[PDB]
Amino acid sequence: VQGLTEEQRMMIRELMDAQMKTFDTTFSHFKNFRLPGVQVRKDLCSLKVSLQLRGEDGSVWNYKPPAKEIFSLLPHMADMSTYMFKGIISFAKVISYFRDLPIEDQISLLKGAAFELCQLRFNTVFNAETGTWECGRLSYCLEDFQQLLLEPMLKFHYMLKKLQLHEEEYVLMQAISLFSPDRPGVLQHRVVDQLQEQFAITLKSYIECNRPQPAHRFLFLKIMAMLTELRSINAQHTQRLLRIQDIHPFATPLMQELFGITGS
Ligand SMILES: CCCOCCN(C(=O)CCl)c1c(CC)cccc1CC
Repeated sequence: VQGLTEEQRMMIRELMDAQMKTFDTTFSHFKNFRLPGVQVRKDLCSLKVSLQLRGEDGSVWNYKPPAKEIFSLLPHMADMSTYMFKGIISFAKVISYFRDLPIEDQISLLKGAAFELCQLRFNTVFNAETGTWECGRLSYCLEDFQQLLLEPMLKFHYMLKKLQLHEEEYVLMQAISLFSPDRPGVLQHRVVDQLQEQFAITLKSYIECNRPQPAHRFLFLKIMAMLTELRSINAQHTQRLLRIQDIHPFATPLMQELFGITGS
């Protein structure tokens, strides 16, 4: 199924192939991470998360948080973030359009979008019926209403999930986010921008060709608005993270590079 030009079909295929090669959807290789042991507030969410690890032998470990000092959870969160960031970096470097950019713009684009592409991937393993991100043998369950939807990042995941996007549309959202001409430090602003417009046109065109239903009217514009919201959620989270890092260091080396922390 198409309706697109051959160059548009190639673009989707190139993105789908990079996603296939760099997204471990069963989180098989996320191993030996840390776990909670046996203006700091006021800017953090009131959302609590419970953790579940299914054992290879069928046993289950379950973690419930106190019922809110979440410092015990940060090293684990830093390790999962780092694992997702590694996937995102591998995603970008397999795309020809990305490789073709100057090294400095690659770093600048990855610094801008790594959070955003990570969330887009986490949305594909989110279960909106049970409030759970299902990451292989690892589950993150939301702790007990619609008061949960007032945390903007949770609302993003629920709203994005309700759109019932195809694999192809998730991977085009990832490309539009990554090829953002107005990220800090971008030099080839015009090249990145024309790439972005092509990915966007392909998405608009894909939607027009393969989603005739009345429920998918304005779907392209809905997706664009969620990408705008994701970008704003990105700035909010970066600043929450740098505040905590200033009181309680937790960012991995890789997170430090992405957030421009230098070690001094
Ligand atoms: C430094 C922790 C940020 O976590 C808040 C953002 N988030 C989610 O909403 C789940 Cl998609 C998420 C979680 C919480 C389950 C764990 C690992 C990775 C991430 C994304 C990077």
